[PDB]
Amino acid sequence: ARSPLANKSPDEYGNTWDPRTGVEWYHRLRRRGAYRHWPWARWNDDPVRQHQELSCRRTFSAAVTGANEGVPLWNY
Amino acid sequence: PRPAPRFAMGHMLPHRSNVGSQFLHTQRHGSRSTWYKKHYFSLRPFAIQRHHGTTPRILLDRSLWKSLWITKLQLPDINRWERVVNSRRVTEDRYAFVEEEGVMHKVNWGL
Amino acid sequence: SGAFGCGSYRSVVAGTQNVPRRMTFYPSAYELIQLHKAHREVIRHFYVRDKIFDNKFPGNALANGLFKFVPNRRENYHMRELMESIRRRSIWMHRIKQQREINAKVVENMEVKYGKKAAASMLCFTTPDSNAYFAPHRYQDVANSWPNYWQHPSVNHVVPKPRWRRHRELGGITRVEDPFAVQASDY
Amino acid sequence: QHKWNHWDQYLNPQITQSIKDLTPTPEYVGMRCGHNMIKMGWMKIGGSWKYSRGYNDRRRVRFMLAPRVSAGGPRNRYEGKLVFSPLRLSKLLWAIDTGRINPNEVITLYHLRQANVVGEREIVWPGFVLISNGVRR
Amino acid sequence: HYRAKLELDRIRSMLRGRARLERKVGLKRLFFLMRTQTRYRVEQQ
Amino acid sequence: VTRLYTSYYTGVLYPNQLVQPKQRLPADVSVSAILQKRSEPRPYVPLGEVAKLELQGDYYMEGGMFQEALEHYGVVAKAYNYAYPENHAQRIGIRIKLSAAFRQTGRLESSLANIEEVLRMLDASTRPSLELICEALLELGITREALGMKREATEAYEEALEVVNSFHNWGESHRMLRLLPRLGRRFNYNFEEKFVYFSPFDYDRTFALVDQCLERAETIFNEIGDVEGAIRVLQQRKEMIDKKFFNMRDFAGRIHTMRGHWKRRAQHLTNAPTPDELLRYSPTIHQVHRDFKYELTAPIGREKEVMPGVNRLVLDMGNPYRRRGRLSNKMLKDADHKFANYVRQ
Amino acid sequence: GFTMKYKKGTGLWDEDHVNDYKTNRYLSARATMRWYQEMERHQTRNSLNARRATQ
Amino acid sequence: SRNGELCLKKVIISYCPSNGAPNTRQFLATHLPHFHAKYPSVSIDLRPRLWPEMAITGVYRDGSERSYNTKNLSPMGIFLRLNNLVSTANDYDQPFCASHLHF
Amino acid sequence: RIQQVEGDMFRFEEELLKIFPTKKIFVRSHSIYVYNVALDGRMVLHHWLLGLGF
Amino acid sequence: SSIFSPRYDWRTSGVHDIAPRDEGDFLYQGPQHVLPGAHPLPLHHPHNTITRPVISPYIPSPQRSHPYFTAPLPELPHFSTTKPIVYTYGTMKERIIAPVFNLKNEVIYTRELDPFIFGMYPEVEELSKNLTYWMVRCQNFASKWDYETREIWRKAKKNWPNTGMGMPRVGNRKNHLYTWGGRTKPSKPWNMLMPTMDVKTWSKSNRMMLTLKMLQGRLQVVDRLTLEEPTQECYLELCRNMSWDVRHTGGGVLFMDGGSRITPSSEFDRAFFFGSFFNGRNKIVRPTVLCDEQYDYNKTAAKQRMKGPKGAKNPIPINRFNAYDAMKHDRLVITEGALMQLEDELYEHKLQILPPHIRNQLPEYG
Amino acid sequence: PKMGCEEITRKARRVQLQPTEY
Amino acid sequence: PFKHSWEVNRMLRELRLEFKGQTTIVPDIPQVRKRIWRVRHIVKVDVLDLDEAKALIGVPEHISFTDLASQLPPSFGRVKAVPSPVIRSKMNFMKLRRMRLRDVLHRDALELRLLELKRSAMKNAEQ
RNA sequence: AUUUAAAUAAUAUUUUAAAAUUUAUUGAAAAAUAAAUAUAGUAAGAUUAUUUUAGUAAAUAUUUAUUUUUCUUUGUA
Repeated sequence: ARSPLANKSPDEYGNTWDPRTGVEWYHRLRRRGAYRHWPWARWNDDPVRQHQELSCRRTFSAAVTGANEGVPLWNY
Repeated sequence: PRPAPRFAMGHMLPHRSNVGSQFLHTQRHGSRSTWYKKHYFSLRPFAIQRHHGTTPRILLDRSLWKSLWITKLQLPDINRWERVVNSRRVTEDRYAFVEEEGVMHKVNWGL
Repeated sequence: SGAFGCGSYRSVVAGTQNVPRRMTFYPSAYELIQLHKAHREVIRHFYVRDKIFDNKFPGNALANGLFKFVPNRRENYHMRELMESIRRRSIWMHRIKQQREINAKVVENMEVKYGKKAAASMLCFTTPDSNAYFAPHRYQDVANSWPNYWQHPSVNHVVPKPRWRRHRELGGITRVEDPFAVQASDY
Repeated sequence: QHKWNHWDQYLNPQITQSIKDLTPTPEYVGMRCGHNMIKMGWMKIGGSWKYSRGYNDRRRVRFMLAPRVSAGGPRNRYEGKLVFSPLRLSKLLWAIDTGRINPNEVITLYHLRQANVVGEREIVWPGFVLISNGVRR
Repeated sequence: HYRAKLELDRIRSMLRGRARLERKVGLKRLFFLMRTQTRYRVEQQ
Repeated sequence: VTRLYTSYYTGVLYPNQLVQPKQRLPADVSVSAILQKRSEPRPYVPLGEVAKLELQGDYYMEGGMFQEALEHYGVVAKAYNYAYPENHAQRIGIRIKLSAAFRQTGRLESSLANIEEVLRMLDASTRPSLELICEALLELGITREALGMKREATEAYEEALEVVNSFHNWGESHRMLRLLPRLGRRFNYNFEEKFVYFSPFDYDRTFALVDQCLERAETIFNEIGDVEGAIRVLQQRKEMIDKKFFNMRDFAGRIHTMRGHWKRRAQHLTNAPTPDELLRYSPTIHQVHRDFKYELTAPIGREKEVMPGVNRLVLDMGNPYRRRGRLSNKMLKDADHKFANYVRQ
Repeated sequence: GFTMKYKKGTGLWDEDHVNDYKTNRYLSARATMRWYQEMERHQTRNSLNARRATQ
Repeated sequence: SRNGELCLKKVIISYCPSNGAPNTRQFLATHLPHFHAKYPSVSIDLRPRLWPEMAITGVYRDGSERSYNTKNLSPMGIFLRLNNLVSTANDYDQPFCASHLHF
Repeated sequence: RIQQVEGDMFRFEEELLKIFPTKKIFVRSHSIYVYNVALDGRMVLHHWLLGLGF
Repeated sequence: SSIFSPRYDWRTSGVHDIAPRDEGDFLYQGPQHVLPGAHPLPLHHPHNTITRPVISPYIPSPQRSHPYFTAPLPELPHFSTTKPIVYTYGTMKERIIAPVFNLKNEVIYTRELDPFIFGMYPEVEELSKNLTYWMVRCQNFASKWDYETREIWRKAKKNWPNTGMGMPRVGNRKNHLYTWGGRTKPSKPWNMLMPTMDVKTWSKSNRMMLTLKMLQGRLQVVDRLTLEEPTQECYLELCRNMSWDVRHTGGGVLFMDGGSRITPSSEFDRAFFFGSFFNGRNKIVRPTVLCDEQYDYNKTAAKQRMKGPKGAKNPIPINRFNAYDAMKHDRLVITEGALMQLEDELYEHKLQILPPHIRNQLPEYG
Repeated sequence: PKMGCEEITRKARRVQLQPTEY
Repeated sequence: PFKHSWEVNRMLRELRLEFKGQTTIVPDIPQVRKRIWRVRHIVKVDVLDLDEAKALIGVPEHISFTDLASQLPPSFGRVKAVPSPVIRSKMNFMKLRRMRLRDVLHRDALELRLLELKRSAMKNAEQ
């Protein structure tokens, strides 16, 4: 119905400020015709690194090859 | 090239149900589906055959084809019995079965 | 019009150059079949146009000399059905005769450039499996093409050999001596 | 009692003795035996008709929100519209290499029809288009 | 619909007059009797 | 809903649970007889507990500790030995197992002697279990091959296969299992009722035994260096397996979902002729004896063998048109005469 | 109307391209005769009529 | 089966040798001999007739008749009804109740 | 639907098992059915048959 | 009743009289006792080789692929097939050679059958399509007529006004409810279907029926079907000499008359065909397994005074060869003329079937 | 429609083969 | 459980309890406790430390439960939790199919080996 | 015009009922007679065959589909 409890896990009942009600919200939980593959952006895609490891193995001398390693990608 | 409808093979003329087809041939209005069935408890007549559909190859005298049970015509002699033997019409003597020595004996039906 | 191998009238008006085409050796097998069943057909037409009454029952015996076709229909059948069919068979014959003219030339050129053996084996159509369609007893150990696959000599061992014997007193009947297997009836 | 199924008569044709063995494809169940009743299953004959209302009514027998386009209509035939039945170069080449047709002789629509590479139901005026589908040479 | 006419018809000899005579009445009596005893046997006795 | 089967659940009743009989050696044949063809070229015992003791025994054996299986089998063998009469099947069975236990421990002559007792017992039996003779001489085979005689071992295995080929019915195990796929009326769910399968290595132990027999045999041949032997034996093993597979065959019934003819299972589960016994007993080879004293119709020359009766008048052929008017009976007048000269003598 | 007259006598024998819906599985000895006579009577009467008509 | 003697005496099997409905003939071929070898005491009598009653029938030692209808019943079923005939004395049918458990 | 197969059809089925382990398969005298397999499946099948020497 | 219903198992007594018949009945002796009729397979017709005799060299067996001569035997003249032989899809892949019988019943020369015709291995679904086609086609459709509500002849008026009565609500009682009435959707020939057959299926199914006859050893090849006189008893003479059984009750004969090897005819041999009318079980058919393409000139409704059925207006004529009559008559007798006609009319058919890489070798192979 | 019927003994109308849709 | 809301029923389901009277054994890890906490007005609970449990069934002390679990077959009844009854269907299906392929691959292995012996035999005999 | 399938056949569609309408005859200073298949989920009433084998736009029903990861659990399309 229009009940606050629609399409929510019982843990998430607590949040009133975002009701999940509505038809298409029901259609993207049970994943139905438009939404058959839902979230169109999920984890396991990154637009940034394309899932490849940024490092420089291209060091001039092959001696020092791992010289730049664990240069942090963010604060961690 | 759709196979011939199997229900229409003629072996079957049910009595006009809810479900059916345009090509299913059911029986006439007001005529029952099994001929000996005049009531629901009505028995299968014993040695009396009713030839139906095709013309019969051998037609006994005591049976029915395009006919009614006319008794003077159907069994001319009552003391006699009719049967098909070696592809001919043949007439034996009607016997009755009677328990005698603990076995069952054949005796002349008439007398 | 077209329908011979040359070209239609509208290709002559056009002025396309088809004249020195490359010749290749075409066995024309498909058209031989079509020819066969065209010729088979012309004769049919000739037969049915010429049907005349022979009536085996006395009432219908008053018509016994006549053609079965009313003359006006008989003639029409001769124009439309029949002698068109002859034109069809005719066209097939043309298309085949043409290519024998060509195949002769191909065979000559190849025979010169190679020599009789090489050429002959080049123009042979034999596929490795051709035995399966033609003389199957030579294809047997290759693969099993039988509809009954259990009687083929490779899988043959599966079917049982019964021990059997005739019986006089049972009327010359042959009868199998093998003891039956006791069956599972219950649970 | 066992009726001979299709596997048994294949194995041993000796036991196909009568017309009653000749039963059709096993995927024929029988005649339609019941009522397919909307929103309730397949009901049974002489069952409950309580749930047949929609059924009985079905048994007796928006585009104005969308504008018109092109007073003829979008794909519309008219007399003398050229709609060609497609003929794929793939099909033609295959016919040549398979041996339906002569590479030696100029190919008309006639030769295509005689060799059966195109059935009659495909032929309509104007006759045919030649497309190149997946044929790079 | 199947009211089990054919089996219960054989029992009708256990009823007194009006039901034992006329087939329909007897069948109603027997259908009622058996259904009642079934219900009792499962949920009560 | 879905079942967790958390509480106790009574199993289902299903056709594979049929009680299958033990195929037997025919009455007249003797095992020592075929072995000479080979050399040519009741008192109360608490059987529940001793059985318990025995099963614990081959749990020990299967688990790889053989001495204990030996002790256990020892007890059980003493018990059965006391409980059953001479040469009874259960006796020879358990001392087969005892032989196997000895062999594994390193008491070799013990195993040998015991397995010979098994054999000369089997010979002296009425109609031994066909599985038991097989198991027995597989054992004798292994023990022989551990002793260091490879030729003889090979011979034992080969004679297992040459028993099972003549005296064993290949198609019997699956007679009831064959058509079971036809049961399931659901397609898009519960459709493993259509694909139901039962491994021949289970529903009959005989084929599994002879199979492992020939496997062992072929190994031995590969060690001796004998090629023709290895090929003979492998081919035999194959032919055995597909004898077995061929009897499981059938064509699909209705594929897609069928709603409710539930009384049709009466057709699907029956005694269906096994492909084996459909080819074996086909009515042209094994004929139906058909006697005419019980029948009303014979062939032409045999016509007086028909079931007799009191005074008979042959009236006519039964021609149905004799019921119509005079002109119809004017035809068919000469019919009967002509039909009497057809059948004379 | 249009019955396909052009197929009428066309067949190899007399009995075909004849619409016949009145028949049985088993045709007796004389029902068969009646059938063979029916057929050639059908052909004969139709041909003879068309002769009489146009003459 | 009381104190060593089967209560069943005759079994009456009627069948037609040539006509149709094979089930009984099949039975006579495969399943009957096993029954005969297992219960020797019982006299089995076969009644060939043109129109066979498709019932199997037993006869007991108190002169009690019992029958089972076999019409288009598979041979396995027939064998089973036989083994039902042997296993009953045909003396009584009481219900199975608490009151009736001790006879 | 695989039709023109002629021989022991079941051995055919049993290779067809290894090609499509997951799908559902049925045999009938004339033909072999493979369910839930589209044109892709037809492509594999034709590769296997071409490469098998047919 | 049905096996499941409690009605089954009624008649717990009385079905037999307990007393044997003192004539026919007997006790079961033991396992060594041969019972009349008893067989391990579910045979509906338990015919042995005495009751329904077979003519072929061998009694059909699982060991023999087919019951005829596999290679031409040195003591008889051997005639090869009229047209050369190609092995197509469903064909036996083996040599099939059948002996030819004279009319004095001794064997004369041996003749080879064509595996595309007599070798097409039978499978039941096709034979089904054939058989049901036949049994539906062969009804009398003119007798399927019935009365309709508008055909009844009463007055059209409300027969009593419905207001205050306890009577039913009725007008125009010519409905189906009433004893004198007739249905809304009655039966009548023009609404009954006559099935279309496709020439492919008729060809294949017939050929499988022939092959089925051949695998049973019920096939017999003859020089000519000919009589001395047109009379019946000359025909019955013939039938007695060849041990053909034409009695109604015995397994009959199905004649394909083609004329002889040298002089094949489409037409029936007059003398034979005339005497061939005999009350017993026998039939004479045309020598073709093909059929004309079937057509419909009302495929919609168009011609309304059509009596007819709906369907093919061109049903297969009755004297043709089919599954029904091949099943009902056991011995199938074919004249060599008919062999030749079959082979010839089927030839280009069987050729058009072959895969193209085979077809190309056809002219090269002759 | 019954033999003795006065209804069908006097002929009323006879229904044709009804025409089908476009 | 039909007396209670659907949340409490999803919990009772994850505790693997269908009806009244059923009994289960579950681990003590935090998730399980989160479940038992919500159904605690239905369920009654009892605790065993793994020593007490190793005693309750005679289990030699030196044998942990990790290896006991590593031994027993995954094929044990109602093997998995799968998402819908169709998937369950085809899981059982696949199980059977694996059997067929086991025996088929057995036969085919045989034919391969035999083909090898015949090839080496023909090659060594001709040569 | 870069670019994959295919079993070419249609003819059928519950059942009983108004007050009505319409056409054509007869009669009297609208009635009767004769012809039709008008319409009736808020007028209605009937609709023929037990022993069963998966649940409750959105829902339900029919046929059919996906082995998408964690301690267990799950009908999603």
